[PDB]
Amino acid sequence: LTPLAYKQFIPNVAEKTLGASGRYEGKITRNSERFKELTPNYNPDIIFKDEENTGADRLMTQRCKDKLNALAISVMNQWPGVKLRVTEGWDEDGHHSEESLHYEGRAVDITTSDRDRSKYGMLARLAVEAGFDWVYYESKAHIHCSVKAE
Ligand SMILES: [Ca+2]
Ligand SMILES: [Zn+2]
Repeated sequence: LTPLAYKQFIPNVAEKTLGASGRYEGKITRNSERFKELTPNYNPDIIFKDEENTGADRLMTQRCKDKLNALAISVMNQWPGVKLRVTEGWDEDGHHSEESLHYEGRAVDITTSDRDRSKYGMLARLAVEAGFDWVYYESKAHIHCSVKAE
């Protein structure tokens, strides 16, 4: 269980390559038809910042849900008392560089619920083993994980 290092990513290739999360498919919108592909995650074992208060955070694809929920489990087991925390989910706001998987509900930024920056390296390792298609120690303040489109 070798935690990831700052700026490290597993698998060791570019996020949108085929061996990872795959191709950008197109910004999903509130109104657009694809939007119905998103369902809200109401997992009580997961903490959603939701600074938008829109509930956008909870909105993700099914695969993204699946992996996030597995990760929720292994996080508690790993550090009892602590829970998984999502800081950023689906983006309506448009504050991600063009072609981010956030626009499609396929990517999340996470921390532990206590913001102990020391557990992040390990959090990323758990996200890899929860089955996230690309895991990346994007910042010292959060792990970025994303999933293939299905
Ligand atoms: Ca948020
Ligand atoms: Zn991200």
